[PDB]
Amino acid sequence: MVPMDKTLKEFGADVQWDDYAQLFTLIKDGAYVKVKPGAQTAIVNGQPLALQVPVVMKDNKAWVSDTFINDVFQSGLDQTFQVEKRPHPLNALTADEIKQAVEIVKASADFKPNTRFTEISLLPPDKEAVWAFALENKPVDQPRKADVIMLDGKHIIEAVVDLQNNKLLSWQPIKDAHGMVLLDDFASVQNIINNSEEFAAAVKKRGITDAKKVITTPLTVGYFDGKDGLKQDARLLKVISYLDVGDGNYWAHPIENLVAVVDLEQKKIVKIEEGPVVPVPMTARPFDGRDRVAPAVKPMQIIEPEGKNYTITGDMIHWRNWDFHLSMNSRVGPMISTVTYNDNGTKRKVMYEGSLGGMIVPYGDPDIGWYFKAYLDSGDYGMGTLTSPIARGKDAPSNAVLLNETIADYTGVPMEIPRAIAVFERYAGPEYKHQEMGQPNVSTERRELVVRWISTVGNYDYIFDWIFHENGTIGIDAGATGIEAVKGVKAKTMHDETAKDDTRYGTLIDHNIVGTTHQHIYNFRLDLDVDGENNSLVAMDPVVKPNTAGGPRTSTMQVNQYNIGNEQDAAQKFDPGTIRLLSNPNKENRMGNPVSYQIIPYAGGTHPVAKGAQFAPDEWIYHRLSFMDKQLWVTRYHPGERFPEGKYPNRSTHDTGLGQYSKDNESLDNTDAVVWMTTGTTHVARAEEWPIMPTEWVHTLLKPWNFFDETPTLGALK
Amino acid sequence: HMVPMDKTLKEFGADVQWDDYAQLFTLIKDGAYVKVKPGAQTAIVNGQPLALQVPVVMKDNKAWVSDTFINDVFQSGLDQTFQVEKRPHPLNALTADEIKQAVEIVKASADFKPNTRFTEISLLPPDKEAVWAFALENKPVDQPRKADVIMLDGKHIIEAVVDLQNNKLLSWQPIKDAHGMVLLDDFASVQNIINNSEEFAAAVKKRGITDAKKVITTPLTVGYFDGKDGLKQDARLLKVISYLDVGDGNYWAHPIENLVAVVDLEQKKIVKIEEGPVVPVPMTARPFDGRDRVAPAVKPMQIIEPEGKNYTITGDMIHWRNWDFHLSMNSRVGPMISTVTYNDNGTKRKVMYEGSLGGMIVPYGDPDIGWYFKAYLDSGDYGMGTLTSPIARGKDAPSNAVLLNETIADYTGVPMEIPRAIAVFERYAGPEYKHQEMGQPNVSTERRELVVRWISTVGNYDYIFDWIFHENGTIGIDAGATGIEAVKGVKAKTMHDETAKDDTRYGTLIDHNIVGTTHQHIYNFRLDLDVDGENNSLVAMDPVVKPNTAGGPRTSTMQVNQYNIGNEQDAAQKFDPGTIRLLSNPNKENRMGNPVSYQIIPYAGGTHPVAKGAQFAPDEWIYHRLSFMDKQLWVTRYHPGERFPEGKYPNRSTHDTGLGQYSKDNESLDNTDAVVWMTTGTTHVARAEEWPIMPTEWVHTLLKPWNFFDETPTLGALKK
Ligand SMILES: O=CCc1ccccc1
Ligand SMILES: O=CCc1ccccc1
Ligand SMILES: [NH3+]CCc1ccccc1
Ligand SMILES: [Ca+2]
Ligand SMILES: [Ca+2]
Ligand SMILES: [Ca+2]
Ligand SMILES: [Ca+2]
Ligand SMILES: [Cu+2]
Ligand SMILES: [Cu+2]
Repeated sequence: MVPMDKTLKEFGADVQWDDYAQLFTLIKDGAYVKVKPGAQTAIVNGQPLALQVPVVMKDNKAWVSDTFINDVFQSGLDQTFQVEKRPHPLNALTADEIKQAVEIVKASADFKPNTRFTEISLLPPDKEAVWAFALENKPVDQPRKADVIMLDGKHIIEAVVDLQNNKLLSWQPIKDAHGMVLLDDFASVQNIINNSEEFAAAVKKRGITDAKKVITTPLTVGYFDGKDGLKQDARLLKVISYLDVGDGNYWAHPIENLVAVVDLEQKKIVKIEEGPVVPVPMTARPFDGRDRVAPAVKPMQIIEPEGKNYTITGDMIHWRNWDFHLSMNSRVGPMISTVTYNDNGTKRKVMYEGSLGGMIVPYGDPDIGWYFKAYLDSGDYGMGTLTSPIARGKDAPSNAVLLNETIADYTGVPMEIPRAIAVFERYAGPEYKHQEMGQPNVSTERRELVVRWISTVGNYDYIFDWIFHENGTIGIDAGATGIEAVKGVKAKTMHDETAKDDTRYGTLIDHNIVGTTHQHIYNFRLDLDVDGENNSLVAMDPVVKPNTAGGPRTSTMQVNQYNIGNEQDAAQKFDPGTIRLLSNPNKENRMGNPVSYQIIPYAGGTHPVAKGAQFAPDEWIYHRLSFMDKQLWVTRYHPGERFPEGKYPNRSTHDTGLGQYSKDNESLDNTDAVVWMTTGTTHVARAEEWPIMPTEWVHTLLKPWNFFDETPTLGALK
Repeated sequence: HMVPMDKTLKEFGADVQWDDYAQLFTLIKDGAYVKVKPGAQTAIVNGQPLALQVPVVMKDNKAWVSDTFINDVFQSGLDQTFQVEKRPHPLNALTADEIKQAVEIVKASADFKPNTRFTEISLLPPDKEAVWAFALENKPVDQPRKADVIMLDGKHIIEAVVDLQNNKLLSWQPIKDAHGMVLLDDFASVQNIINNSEEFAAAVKKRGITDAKKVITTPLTVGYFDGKDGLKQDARLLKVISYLDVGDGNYWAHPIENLVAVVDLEQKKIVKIEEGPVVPVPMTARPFDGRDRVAPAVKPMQIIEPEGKNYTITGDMIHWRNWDFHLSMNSRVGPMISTVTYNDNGTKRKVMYEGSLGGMIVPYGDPDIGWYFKAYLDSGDYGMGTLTSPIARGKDAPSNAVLLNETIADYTGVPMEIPRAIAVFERYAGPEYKHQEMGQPNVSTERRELVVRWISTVGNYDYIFDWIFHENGTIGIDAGATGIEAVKGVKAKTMHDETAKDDTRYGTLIDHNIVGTTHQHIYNFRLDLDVDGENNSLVAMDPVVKPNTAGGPRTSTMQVNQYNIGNEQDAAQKFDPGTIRLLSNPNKENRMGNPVSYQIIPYAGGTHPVAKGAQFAPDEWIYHRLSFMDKQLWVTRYHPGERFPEGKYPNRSTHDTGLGQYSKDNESLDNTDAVVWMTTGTTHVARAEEWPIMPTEWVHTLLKPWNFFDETPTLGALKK
């Protein structure tokens, strides 16, 4: 025997004891168990299970078999997870493949000693073959291959390896490309600053008595055509510092106007920029509750005693009429693939691949410590790598299923991220309703399947939800929380002398602290295949036109419809008052309308909206990142175009992302299109967001438009 | 004696769950979460033991309970959700008795008439200051309980005021040129007049209908057209749009297009019949109740609170965490949220004195005879409070909701109790905040929102309104729309038919011979916010990109243009979601010296395309009569008599007697009592996914505290 509570909690299961019913309720992900002390059977998701050894009470402490967890949880009565006998072609590289790929490039004579790995991912099989596997069970007759991007010092080398045949296919150095920031670069920066006599001197000057309490942050320096005095060939990082005061929150203690420039290869500071000295805000501002007592709250549980409505086979998720594949990438995180909607027996294509494209958090302060601050969290730091394990019951509801995902770290060693993604179903008000006067009411509840992922890069914590509605709609929400990057200022209140100058580029949220204004810009890459590969982009602008039919009305509500045939015209601002459809000119619904999906880049948000990039068109960040200034983009499908900010955005000199992908202005008529949605916010801070910011959300939507012939949720006809 | 447990508990409205393994019943009803085992001496109510007079008895697999079981258990007191109000709140809606008292008082007047109906019998609002003194200082309102009694004498409106405290009439004032709203009996009146109309039966017959008894009519207001509609302004009229009953339970899918009868109510006769081209009635059965559908298997999902709720309902007042507010029901606009305060570490701070739906409009864009006049002001012309749709437990609201009953007066002055009129429920809404510092213990707290939901159905539309109190001080207000669309009968079956192009010029072909005529949904909310006091000022904050003048590589910087909006005229405006608009209190600042304020966001998102304004040329009468349709933000000086965006008597109104009127004198909005009005709409272009029934579509608005607090509002009580 072994202690229950002790064993079960080590297993991660939740244990509830009801003294009135003499019943134990055990819960973990998809398993919902009920067992009574002394009973010869138990219940798993509503199904009876015979027990070898009943649960026994010993001194008011329950005890169970050392084989209990296995017999009960691995019984088979929990059908949430099913075995995958035939591995899906888009499955992420396994630990063995990650290690095989690293062995292949290490065997090459060109592999240098301290080489690191910026990314080790699956090389995308051809789209057609993948769809054939998902729709026809047809085997992908092409060897699994992996892209292996290496960083040798500061040099990028792209290699391709054949995993099935275990051989190196190509090794290509990438000229003038800088590598993203890697984990070890964080320590270097701190250690380099620590051993800097000059930096220590510069710090002493600014009031810091003990330099060993100085916390550094590794920041990309961008590109300024030399105006920032930085060598374009040197792998650099700028260091903004803070003072650790023991409140567990060094972000509340900026050392303003002090910027160090570090050369990662020479391993030393190559420039110290000093501005006006500003006393360091010292007041303790912890955010972890160490100085708080939470109010008592009555318990709330969301339960599915019979198990979940979804099934997870390997990485394939099935739920209602939806079927899709969920995989992980170290750079962009979750990838939703081969998405189909089972329309009354027939699976129709919706989206081949969808995922975060890229994002950026640029600032609007010109001072020495802020002008270069423009963060590309996924591109320059790797959001998948920095995935934050979900806090069960808090980051996601209590009826959620938490998945572990595996990627490779910067040294090429497999890394398993526990609770990397959350999958959960939720009530979302009534699906539809009609209370005809004096008649029996008609209502059905709405259910949404949410896939949630949280990544934390430095001070921002980002939340992404991929929401599947029963009626065919797909939502993509992005939430932002965490700690704001603040500027140290002399003003304590708005009544102080410097208050006006101190708050020119941001709100005074605390004494001597200003939350510098900035933007949050998310871009989503959506390779939609509306009921097929070949589609077209159609615009429908609701307009007011003069009445020509006669009668009292002087005007009417009509629609201005027209096709958008090329990439340049597809790159546009989005009017939430207009309609934009990706149609399939080859298929129609029962009424003769082209089956389509309505694209809505902006469906709402809790922070002010970013209409475009808050930068003059002559700013370098603006020139480098075109995707910031347009909410909608549509390009021709290409396997190597997956990032809005380009493949190598670190200190880039020009737009290699969506600016490059659409440069050509190719035809978008009846062909394989890829939609990119850009949605952002302009963040002007307030006191309510300090020391920690309450989650703010933005919403996007993809709605079926005449894709079906009627309300998709009425159900199948008898 | 005893009675069957299931049958009885269902009748009672409780969810009954039987667990065969545990030999345990789980009973849920509002704030009561009960557990009882057959043959047990006690039951459990919200985690507390209750001794039963008669234990549950199991007989031949059937449970039986005492005829007192329901009262003993559900009214035991172990469910503390509801508490008795010891001192009646001054804003409490009129009781059944008061309603009856007010009616007896006006019937005591020598002028009262037999056919006299009541459009609205509602509490006459005490002075704002006294009510606030009661809510904050607990000072008694020594002003007499009065009630407004708006009557309809034939077609004439009469406003009377009765003194309930002294049982006496205070005033009786006729209102000239004012038309009364549509009343319940007008519906029956119209259907009856059409049935007795020899001509209409003839008009219908020639349009392919054989049995005129299967014709369903609908009462629509005619609006105002300076006479172009050839309708006498003085008469009380209504236009009739007809449908054929095919037996599928959905007559809306069987329009009799191009046939409109004008009915004169007091005259009880059809005074005009407009006829257009004959169009075959779409006949195909299109039921929406599932009679012809297969019921897909779905596993159970329950949201439970086994120890009771975190909120308390004393009388009509709701207490939840830091929030305190009063909730009442009005027959015209529905739910009214009053005296809303937020407890800031012991001190109750004012937020909103009174908030509610202002009014709404759903105007169409088709010029033809059966549509050109169609523009519904559901609350104003129909009374949404009166047409409240009882909440369907577990479907219209989550299983962990508490359902409230509300009482109003019907058109004959008789007390009316609406069951499950409003739903109150707490809900998980993701993490309140979160920060995972690398290599450190994670920090997260869950977010909880208290939702107050009301649903009203007027004809074919079903509208849902949620008042969302976030624990961090934010207040959300969402509007959801669902129901059945008003379609136009056309000849085309597909877009390939010859008439398709012309048939779809004003709407999408969503079904064979059926077009979903384009239209808008324009909601307006009257929010009398008193940000930490009555005297406030409206402030604008426009984020802007300005040239860099501080040196360095940057050519531009992100700054803010801040200015005050000193008058009502300048406050009436379009809303750019890229800017910031605040209702500040120039007399109070937070710890950093900033004016305590609330950010007003009329547009925070939606699932349908957003209505940028009224889809009408500036020379249309509806546009003229109803100016609130074109601006998303309005701010006026507080006035107890100004409560509707469309005006107090919108039925056939000739000019704007609402927000156009309330702001016509362009008064000062500097450091005075302000009233915020948010207008938010959608332009609805139909699609097949919305027929035969439309999936709920939503629009979101938001009110966020801006420097109202000194730090993250949910950090918790300071330990030192
Ligand atoms: O998120 C922005 C860049 C960054 C990375 C790591 C620590 C602090 C800041
Ligand atoms: O809801 C708007 C006007 C109406 C009322 C009753 C039936 C149909 C339409
Ligand atoms: N060749 C696939 C990678 C691999 C390596 C070792 C064991 C299993 C799988
Ligand atoms: Ca595509
Ligand atoms: Ca291209
Ligand atoms: Ca005024
Ligand atoms: Ca006010
Ligand atoms: Cu921000
Ligand atoms: Cu509509």
